[PDB]
Amino acid sequence: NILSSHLEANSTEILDDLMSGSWTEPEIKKFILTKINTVDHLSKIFLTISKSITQNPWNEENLLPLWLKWLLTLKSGELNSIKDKHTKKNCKHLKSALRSSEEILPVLLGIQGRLEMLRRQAKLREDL
Amino acid sequence: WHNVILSNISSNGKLLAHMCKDVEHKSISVVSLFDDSVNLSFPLGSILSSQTQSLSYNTRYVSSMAIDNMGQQLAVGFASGVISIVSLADLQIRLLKWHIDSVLSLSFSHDGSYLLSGGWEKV
Amino acid sequence: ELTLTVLQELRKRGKVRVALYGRDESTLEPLLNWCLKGIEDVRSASIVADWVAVVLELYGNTLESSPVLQELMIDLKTKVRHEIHKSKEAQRIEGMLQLLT
Amino acid sequence: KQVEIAERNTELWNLIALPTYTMEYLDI
Amino acid sequence: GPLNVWVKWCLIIHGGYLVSIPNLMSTLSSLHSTLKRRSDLLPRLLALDARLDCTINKFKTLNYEAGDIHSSEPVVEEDEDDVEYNEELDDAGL
Amino acid sequence: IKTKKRKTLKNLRKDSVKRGKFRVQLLSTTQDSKTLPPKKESSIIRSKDRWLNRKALNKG
Amino acid sequence: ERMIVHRCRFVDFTPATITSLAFSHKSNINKLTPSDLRLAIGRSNGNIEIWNPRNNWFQEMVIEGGKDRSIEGLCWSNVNGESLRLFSIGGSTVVTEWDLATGLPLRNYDCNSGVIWSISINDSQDKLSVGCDNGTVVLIDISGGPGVLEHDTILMRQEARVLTLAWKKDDFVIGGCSDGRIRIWSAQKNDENMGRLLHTMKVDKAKKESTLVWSVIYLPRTDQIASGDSTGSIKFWDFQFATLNQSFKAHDADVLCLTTDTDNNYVFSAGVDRKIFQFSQNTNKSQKNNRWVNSSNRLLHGNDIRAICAYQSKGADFLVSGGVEKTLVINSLTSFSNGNYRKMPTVEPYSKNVLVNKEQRLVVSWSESTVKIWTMGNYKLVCKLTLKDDQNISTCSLSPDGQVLVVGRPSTTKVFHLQPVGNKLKVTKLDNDLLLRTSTKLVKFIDNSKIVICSCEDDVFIVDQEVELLEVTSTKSSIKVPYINRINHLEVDQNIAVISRGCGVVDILDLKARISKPLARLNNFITAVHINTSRKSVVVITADNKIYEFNMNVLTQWSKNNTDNLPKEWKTLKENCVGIFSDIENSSRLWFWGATWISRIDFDVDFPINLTITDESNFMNDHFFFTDKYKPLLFVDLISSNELAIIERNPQKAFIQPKLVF
RNA sequence: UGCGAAAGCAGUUGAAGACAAGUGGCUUGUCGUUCGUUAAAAUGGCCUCGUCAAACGGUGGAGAGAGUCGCUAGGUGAUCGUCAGAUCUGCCUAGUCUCUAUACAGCGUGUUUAAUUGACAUGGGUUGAUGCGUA
Repeated sequence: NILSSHLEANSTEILDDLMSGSWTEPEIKKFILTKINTVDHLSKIFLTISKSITQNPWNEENLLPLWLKWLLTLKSGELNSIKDKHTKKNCKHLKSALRSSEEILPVLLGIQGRLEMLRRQAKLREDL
Repeated sequence: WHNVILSNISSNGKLLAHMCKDVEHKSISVVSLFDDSVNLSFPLGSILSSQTQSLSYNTRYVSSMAIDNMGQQLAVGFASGVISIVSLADLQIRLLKWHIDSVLSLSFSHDGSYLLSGGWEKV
Repeated sequence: ELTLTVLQELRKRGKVRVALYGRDESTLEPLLNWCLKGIEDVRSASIVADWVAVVLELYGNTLESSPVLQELMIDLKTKVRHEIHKSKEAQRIEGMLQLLT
Repeated sequence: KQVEIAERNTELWNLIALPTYTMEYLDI
Repeated sequence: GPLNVWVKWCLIIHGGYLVSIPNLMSTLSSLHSTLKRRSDLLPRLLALDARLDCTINKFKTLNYEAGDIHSSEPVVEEDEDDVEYNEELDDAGL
Repeated sequence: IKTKKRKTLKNLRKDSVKRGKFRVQLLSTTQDSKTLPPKKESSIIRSKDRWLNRKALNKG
Repeated sequence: ERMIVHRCRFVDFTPATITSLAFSHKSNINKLTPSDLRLAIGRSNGNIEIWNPRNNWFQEMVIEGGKDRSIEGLCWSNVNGESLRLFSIGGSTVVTEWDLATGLPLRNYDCNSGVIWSISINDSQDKLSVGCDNGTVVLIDISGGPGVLEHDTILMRQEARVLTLAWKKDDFVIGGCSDGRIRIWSAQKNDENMGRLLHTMKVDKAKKESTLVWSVIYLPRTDQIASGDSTGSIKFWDFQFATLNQSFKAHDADVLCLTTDTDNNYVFSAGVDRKIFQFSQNTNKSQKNNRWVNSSNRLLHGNDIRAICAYQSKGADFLVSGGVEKTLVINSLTSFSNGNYRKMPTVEPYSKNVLVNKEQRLVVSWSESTVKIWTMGNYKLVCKLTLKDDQNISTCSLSPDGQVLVVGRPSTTKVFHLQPVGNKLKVTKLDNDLLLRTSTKLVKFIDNSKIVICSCEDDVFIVDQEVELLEVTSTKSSIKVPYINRINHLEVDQNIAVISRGCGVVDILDLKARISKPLARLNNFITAVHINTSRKSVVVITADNKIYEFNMNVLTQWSKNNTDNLPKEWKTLKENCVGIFSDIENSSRLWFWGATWISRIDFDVDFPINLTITDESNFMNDHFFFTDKYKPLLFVDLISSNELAIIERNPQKAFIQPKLVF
């Protein structure tokens, strides 16, 4: 349906950001896997999603990161072999954009502990 | 000797072997120096096996050689790990395979019936 | 500690992959069935992590064929899920008494 | 929600035979 | 699992006594060391469950592409009535 | 019939039954004795291959 | 349509382990290879193949044995001027001498003591040692003529079983036993110490198990005995003084078989640890000091080596070895470590075990004493015949329309009516005592009822009666190798047959008049024969891998330019084409196959121009398509105008000699 | 390769000549060749010199093991059953309860803060693996 519209648009020649938008429109998990299973080659979906997740490594939408993790689950026998000239610095800047969350997961878990302590002692001292 | 790759002298200092690089490949020549008792030479493709020509360059690179006090036998230690005792009167070889990395040093005893070898294992 | 020290000696010394090369379904099940128990402890879990990572790196096709280590990988997944909930909540207690300095 | 997005992109960063009978074709 | 419910309640309720104590870390060192060694390896098992779960759902979706096929694939047989018509001495007999 | 087919097969195939104090052996045929060499002694063939597959040489 | 290909792996026809290799003639380096040299391979299921090492090892004849039959040792005997004679022990109390013509035993001499463990032949080949389980060494007088064997003398007894024998000369007999010792008896008649054991030697025993001396040879250039035992050690013993010169600790497990060359400059040895060791004494200092060196060592076999032998002549110097893995391996004698080697295919089907019929899309296949039939669809096993009144099987044929099967061995044959009852068949014997009494090699079905039968005693019947068959000139190779003038092949369809005997004689026969009209016209052994009804032609292919065709009522112009315009694949071919047929959609294209390839030659086209027995020794006298992607090949055929049937093989504990780990 | 922090941040990967193979050239690949640039594999693995037994002194332990269907918290199954719920006195896990040579592991006791003694002719020969069943 709309997954087929996004498939045809992303397969023809153009409209890759609008293609990921149309993929984010219906946005099924099963159809998300099916759109990776159907196509035989990509027009540097890894490159455009690399620049999107590089420019927003902190977005509340799970759509493009879900698409990236299923692309890397199902097609990484070929993403390491499609291209290795711009794709090398692509994966380099993607990894360096994403390593900071591994750097700051402990402070966020610490602040989560802080806030749970504060809210639970405030629920405790509730003035009878 | 107008091109030398590798050289060794026997324990008594009575003869010396060396390599040549004279064309398709290198060559091996032994010569007694304190007398013209013996001086022979041969291309080392007649030393090398037929398997080594379709294998890596370590199988035909030679990193050690030694001669005994009679000049009857000669030890060619290769960078692949093997040793080969050639018998200089008839150029028949015998392979000794223990070194799993390159052979770095060879020596004979005085009677020529024991061969000391040492390599990248510290054994 | 003896299983841990021979795992660590094979890790430091040579190759996890050499120790794991000629295996199949019936000869990997001891390793993974111990890795279930070793993933709980703090002292073993780094070694258990890299040994499980190497064995799924070089036995990803036996994963497809044999179903009777798929379930072992699933049990290992729920084990690492429990352990990662524990290692997250320990960081939360660490922060909540860092607040009290 | 910050820990949830940090967890998922940490996951993203840490995420970066013969049968018995066939039937095939050959040249005439 | 069960006992750290006790340790979070001791900090919440007695939040004044052990902030007025002069050496918190020196007095409950064993808690600090236990939680540091519990939470120090969290990136490692993050990488472990990422790499594990990736292969797990990889074979799960590849086997869910054909999960109905192995329910009636086994059509195996045995030494059927051809063995009875085969036993030529038992064919001279019966 | 499933639990005695090998019984009736062997009891119809085999010969040399007992008759009181006696035993009535069949003589064989020149057909088999001149078409084939006699069978191997399974005792000595098992001895030789069991030796070559003894436990002390770790086969695999 | 394009060619749709049924790559079948259903037939699990598996041969058995090579247990004994022997060469017919001894070595004689400085004379030409004789035209009568045959290698003999006794397997462990009881069949004896006989191969000829001319032009990459074709297989002349096969002598099958039946249920629970094996063969442990075999020796040749050729007194100069008389026929070859082949004796063999099984696991029993008899020696079995075979006549090479029929492929049957012509003598079962029961040796008069116990179960035979080893056999050896005297030098000058008038006596035969059999070494038995009760410690006896029995001498059998061989020189009475081919067939007649007498008992001569039981040598002085002992306790333990003698597992290997050798002779020094006509004089002494050496024997390695299962108590770790090596006895030396004197078989020199008319001496005072005839038959009594002169010496006993004891090898270095294993610490934690019993030691068995498995292989003993005599080395005539020096005066030693070489001996391999079950510790892996190989010892060389001075014969006079009966004592050890030097011991090598070579193998890791038992040394089952060891052999030597002509001038005893090398001793090769092999066993269950699956390496072949070479011990050399070629240096002048080695020969003047009597000092073998452990020269080299090769790993070529997969599981074991149970038999090793060596041949060395002016245009042939190879050692042949085989073991638990069923394949043969050829190496060079004087160039063992340096030179190359050839691992033969595990089966080269010179005698087939599979054929198909195009109606019902069905295929029959017979292993030892059972046949099986399945149909294409997938595929379904419709019937099988595990006839156990039988003991040994041989060749088989089905009627066109798939009605009656006929199975046939050299003792009898039997014909079975078949009726497809749906998802099964019904099979019934139809009695004919002429068939039940006749010996059959080949049955090939003139009609739906008429078959032609080639008997093992060179008779050609036509049943359901007698073809006149002219005689062949008996030359020296025909009297030496006594099966050369025997009918190998016959091919027939529609009342016109052609037979083929391996002297280079291929004779047509009209089934009406039953007269020969010979077209012998050949130079060596004939690998296969197929009749082309288009062109009115016979198509022979010989062991040299040349395709000749001739007409009927000499070779055509297509043969005359094809033979020397033949492709480079055929000119560098290693496995002989064992089967030819013609295409089904076109009556003129022909489609043939060896054991590792499939080719097809075109009837009219011609293409443009621009470790063997290799000497000047004679033979036994005195669009083009090529593929090999179905190389472990057993049988191919056709079904209809677009599909093909390619039935092949597919695969045991072994001594682990591990590859280097990284 | 450079700067760095253990993270990372910038840079890449030319030329000549000779030789080998394949089909004088052409292609490919090498180099115990030169100039410039900051720039996986030859079946091929580690010595003897004395073991065994029993202690003792420090050091670690996930304790090595066995029960109680005894408590606390759970996860879950077979068959029937509309559910309700039945029988399996359902199973498994963790903690608790009870007991043992701390059963477990490691280093040391030649002098050390500490802590050891004793057996044995440390050989040769014949069987010993085809002699064996408690499964």
